[PDB]
Amino acid sequence: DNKKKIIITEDGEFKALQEWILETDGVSLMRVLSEKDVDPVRTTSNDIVEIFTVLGIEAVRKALERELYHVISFDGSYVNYRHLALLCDTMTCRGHLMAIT
Amino acid sequence: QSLETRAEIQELAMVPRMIVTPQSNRPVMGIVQDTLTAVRKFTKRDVFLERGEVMNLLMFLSTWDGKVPQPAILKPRPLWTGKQIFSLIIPGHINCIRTHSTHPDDEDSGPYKHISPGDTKVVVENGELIMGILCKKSLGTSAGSLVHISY
Amino acid sequence: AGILFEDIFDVKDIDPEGKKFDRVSRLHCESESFKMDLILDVNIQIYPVDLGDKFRLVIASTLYEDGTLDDGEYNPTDDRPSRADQFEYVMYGKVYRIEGDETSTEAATRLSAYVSYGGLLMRLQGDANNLHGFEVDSRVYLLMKKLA
Amino acid sequence: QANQKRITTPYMTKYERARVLGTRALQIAMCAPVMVELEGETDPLLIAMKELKARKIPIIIRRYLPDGSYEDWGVDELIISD
Amino acid sequence: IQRRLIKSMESVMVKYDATVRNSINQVVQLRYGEDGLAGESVEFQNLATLKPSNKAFEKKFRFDYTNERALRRTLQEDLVKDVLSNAHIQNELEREFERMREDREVLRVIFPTGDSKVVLPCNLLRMIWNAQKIFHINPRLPSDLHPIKVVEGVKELSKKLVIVNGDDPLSRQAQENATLLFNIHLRSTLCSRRMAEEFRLS
Amino acid sequence: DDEEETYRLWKIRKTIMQLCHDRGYLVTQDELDQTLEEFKAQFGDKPSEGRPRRTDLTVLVAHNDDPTDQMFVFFPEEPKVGIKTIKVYCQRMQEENITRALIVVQQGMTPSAKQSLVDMAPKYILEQFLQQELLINITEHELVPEHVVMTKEEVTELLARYKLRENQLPRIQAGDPVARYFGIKRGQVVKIIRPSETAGRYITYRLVQ
Repeated sequence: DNKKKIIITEDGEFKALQEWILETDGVSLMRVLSEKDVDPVRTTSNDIVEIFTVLGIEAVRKALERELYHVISFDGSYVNYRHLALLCDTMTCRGHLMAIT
Repeated sequence: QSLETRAEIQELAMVPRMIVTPQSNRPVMGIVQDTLTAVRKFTKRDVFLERGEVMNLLMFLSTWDGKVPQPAILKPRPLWTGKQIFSLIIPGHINCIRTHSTHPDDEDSGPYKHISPGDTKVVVENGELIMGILCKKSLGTSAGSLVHISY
Repeated sequence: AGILFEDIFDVKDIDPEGKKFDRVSRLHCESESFKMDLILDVNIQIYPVDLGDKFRLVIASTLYEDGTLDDGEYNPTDDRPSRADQFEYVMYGKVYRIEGDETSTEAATRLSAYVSYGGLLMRLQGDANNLHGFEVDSRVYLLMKKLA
Repeated sequence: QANQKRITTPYMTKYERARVLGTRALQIAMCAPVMVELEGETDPLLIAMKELKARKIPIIIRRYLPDGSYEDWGVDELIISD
Repeated sequence: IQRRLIKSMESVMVKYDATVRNSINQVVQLRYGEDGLAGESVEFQNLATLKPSNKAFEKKFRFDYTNERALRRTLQEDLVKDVLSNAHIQNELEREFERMREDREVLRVIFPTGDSKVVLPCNLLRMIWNAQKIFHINPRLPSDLHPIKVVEGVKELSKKLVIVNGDDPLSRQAQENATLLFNIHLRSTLCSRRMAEEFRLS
Repeated sequence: DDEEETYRLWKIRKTIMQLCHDRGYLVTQDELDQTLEEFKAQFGDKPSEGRPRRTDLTVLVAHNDDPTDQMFVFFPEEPKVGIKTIKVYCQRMQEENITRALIVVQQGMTPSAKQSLVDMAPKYILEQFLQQELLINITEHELVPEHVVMTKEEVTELLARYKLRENQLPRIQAGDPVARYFGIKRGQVVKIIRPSETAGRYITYRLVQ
């Protein structure tokens, strides 16, 4: 369900629509977003640099949260969200992507 | 090496203050190998303790009010159950619902939800283990376990 | 008297789901005087129970023949007349649930009292008339005796 | 800063409790007068923990704000939780 | 990686104005974890008004003050008379349901996937269970708790739970935001209907 | 080759209208949600031959607060826009007495034109935009939270509340895609409202740099 299209039916229930999605081995988010029949709202990327270049500092803050959460939770683990949030805020509070280096 | 630092460690870093970790809002220490296998075996439904065995176990409760509980079976023999003694171990009046690892997934739907044939579905209620087999899911480091709820 | 419920049950089945524990067995029984179903966990090691057996079951709030509350504490050196003398299998537990077929507007016609004797579980379900003595979180005794 | 407001929490932090207890224990160990009654306690920390429970520790916590100002709270004015 | 993370974050700290700042005094977070709560008191809970349908939501959370029987079964007898006769109490309950519906929409917008698992400070269901067992609540008898008392008490409680202090409008937007999810959980858990037919607290 | 082009040209106009509406300019609802078919009806459906020419796509909006504070949107024909065209547009903008503009280039813009856009900032504040980055409205992405340009009265509020200096707020670069979308300049503060899984809602404030 994390990649299905989750809508709210007219009755008020959450329904997961089973829809086609594309996964690319490369990344031109700039171009793919501006394509006919491509969803420019949910289409994303795992390359945080291009998210920053295309969508901005708050978008890359969110996406970086998402990617770190995916890394942490893939093995079933769980970390309190405030720790990821603090890391991602340190990483984006100065308007650019601050590498931990 | 000072009363300052001693108080600092006493009020910040002592092990009981460290039971729940801020990393994952859950206990960091739980019940471990022999105690966990043995508490699983102890809280099975067919564990019956004799009077002398019960007194021997009550010698090792630090937080015991000195009152021998009424045995679960009085006749033909007085027998206490392992759940009855773990109820004495359980502190305060905490309430907790868990499920043993062998809990069948289709039992919560059919009948016998509140009377489990396999003695799964841990229920602690007013600090008494009303039912269920304790295990990693109840005494381990996971969230919502008996140790977490006690903390 | 201190007796919440009394009836005569007939063991209809033993461990329908199979034997789960070695020294404990689950009896599914039904009475005749009140038409009450019973699930009961019993230590069959010390009190063996066979299929088709017939027994008298007495849920009581106290063991003392006179109305007198119990302290929940084990007092083996107690000389007063206890009704456990009249029975073979005696267990002490607490009511942890009372279900019913009640609706938002109608009261319950059938009740289902759940008791826990130190982990040995019992469900006594039937007409709500016969289960007025049961509150949740209340201590009761089993007082079961085999009869021929 | 106006003492009539104080914007900081009315609770003593765990760090404030730790340092106040250690400081008062050191003061007691250096022959400072005790503010609470004593039955048989000779350990300075236990005396400090009585003084805290009684809210009779003569210490003011000066909490500094990021802007540079500060707020002074008496140990008796703060809410001791643990 | 560990050392790099430490050296990058070591001096970030919660300040006495409750902001999170680094050594430079720059603001990293206006409240820790966006809610100003420590990670070792929070715990997993469920939002009861997120997943249900409109129709289940209506049935489970909207206090039905028309069914006289049903109130008679849930509430005591003066309580029933007051609830049925008074129209001020009825309109209080009506807009109680109206913000549980607004809160439902807010949750829907916050959790676009229907995942009700949330991490919040106080385990309200466990606390309700504790109250049931401490005061020997009988679930089968009518309660002596006025639903208006539930509404009034839940609002006074909500006013008392302060993460951002201040009467200025900015401090009230920040206070509304900091406790929004917890206040939604609180209003949907301490609902007058749930406290009347589900919990039977006195 | 041509249906392509009018489709692109229609989105670019749609994104520009949304952008002007978000910046606070008077945009009618009709042009806010203009179907591709009326775009063809009002402008045409063969841009290649010259119906519509990009010079007919020029937009001119007026701020909601001040009718005299207007803004232009130009659509140069050349892919690589030279200074010499900037110099023309700026002449036009002078003799219409307008002070802010968008230039939606196709391929890019020359360094000399870049430098002209930068040096003459106090006179007219005219911005650059690519074709490629107006085919989508980035503020509608799920990752992009709600940005709100604060006024100085609000910023003075904010700094007086939290008792802090502008260098202590988190930052947003002046070239940031959303900053560029909102046309915010250095020294302004943008309020970001985003949902948070722990608090429900969270407001942060970023200073433009």
